[PDB]
Amino acid sequence: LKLSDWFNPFKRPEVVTMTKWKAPVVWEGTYNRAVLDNYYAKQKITVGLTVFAVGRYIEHYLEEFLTSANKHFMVGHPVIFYIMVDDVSRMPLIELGPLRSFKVFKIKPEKRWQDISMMRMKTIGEHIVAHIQHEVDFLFCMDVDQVFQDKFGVETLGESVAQLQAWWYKADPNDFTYERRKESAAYIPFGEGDFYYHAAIFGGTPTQVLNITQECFKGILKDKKNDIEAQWHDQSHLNKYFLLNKPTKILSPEYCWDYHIGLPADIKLVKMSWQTKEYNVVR
Ligand SMILES: O=c1ccn([C@@H]2O[C@H](COP(=O)(O)OP(=O)(O)O[C@H]3O[C@H](CO)[C@H](O)[C@H](O)[C@H]3O)[C@@H](O)[C@H]2O)c(=O)[nH]1
Ligand SMILES: [Mn+2]
Ligand SMILES: [Mn+2]
Repeated sequence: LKLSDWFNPFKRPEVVTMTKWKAPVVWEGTYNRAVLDNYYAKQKITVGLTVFAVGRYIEHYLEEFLTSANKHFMVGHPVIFYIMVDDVSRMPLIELGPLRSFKVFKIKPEKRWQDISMMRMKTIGEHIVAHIQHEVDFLFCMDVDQVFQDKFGVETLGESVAQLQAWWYKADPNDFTYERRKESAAYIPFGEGDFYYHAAIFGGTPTQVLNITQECFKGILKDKKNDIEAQWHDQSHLNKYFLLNKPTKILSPEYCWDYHIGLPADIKLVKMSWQTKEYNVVR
């Protein structure tokens, strides 16, 4: 498969469509999903999707996330949803459609929400080694407080996939909220950086995602050891990781949009949107 076989950057001249290391940035209008569905279907791929719901997030977001995923995620290809919750008795079983199935695991609820978010890196890694590596060809790891709004398909697959954070995609690197303290493993010096990635969505082959999570958790552990916590937790470490190990594909903010921003000309068709945000329950 050649990049030119399914990707035409000339359809979106007003946004960044190719990185300096030749990785494509996928925006609505640049991909030929029909070509990709055929190619991947012929290889009979299976895609995994992990999602964590702890505490109030279960009743507030899990059902909406799973229902929408079942409807819009990798339609036409086998998908396995890996659900991690602290209380399985509340795991909202919904009806899944053709080619979708699931596997639920009960996890420990971390006291601090910051740790609930960060420990995912450890847990995902353990699961990739234990079984996911044998079950799927590609894997995505996502925040639960989001909803699929339209088709999120095979055009998003790749060795290592990153998401452009909706609020900073047009900002210059020196303005990114990377971790700036040299004392943290997530430290990124001013004068460095390609894009500001969103930890709400990342993926790739099981091998690559294993390295992403393992390296991120190592930094998370190193920081705890030195009594320091990155301001943006796992997102900060993920950004450090992606700086050192460039993603082979990046998804535009259309794949992870926050309507609080509005709806600028660049956002042509939203595939997934941030949930309200909260402000009351959840935590
Ligand atoms: O009480 C909680 C808290 C967190 N989470 C899990 O952790 C994820 C990330 O936390 P939030 O959604 O609450 O936080 P943000 O929206 O701020 O997330 C952003 O910041 C985080 C660190 O602050 C991570 O980097 C995350 O991937 C990124 O999208 C949630 O989707 C959820 O799956 C829970 O289940 N229950
Ligand atoms: Mn979130
Ligand atoms: Mn918002």
